[PDB]
Amino acid sequence: AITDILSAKDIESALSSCQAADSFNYKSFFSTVGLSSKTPDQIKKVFGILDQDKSGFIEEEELQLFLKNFSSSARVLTSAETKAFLAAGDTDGDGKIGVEEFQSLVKA
Repeated sequence: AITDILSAKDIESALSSCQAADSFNYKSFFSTVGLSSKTPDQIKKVFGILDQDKSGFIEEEELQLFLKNFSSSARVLTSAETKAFLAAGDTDGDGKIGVEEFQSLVKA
């Protein structure tokens, strides 16, 4: 379950909230989904729900499904979402993201 950590009223309110240059204001950061505003421990628990089968790491292949953990309409990431996420998360890896490299991005 993800509700135990995130909020059903914050997740959907954060999806189409930071998709603009004026949409992500000081207020948008306060009403964020919560992940980016969570403690260094629960975040990793939120990344274990993205992986396909938690084989260890999440390559660009399974990264294109990042829009599946939040929304159920967005097919898969594109030439901007997966890049701005992978190149932003993958820090202690190589062509993929795990846990230590995940929370290091959410907290940002």
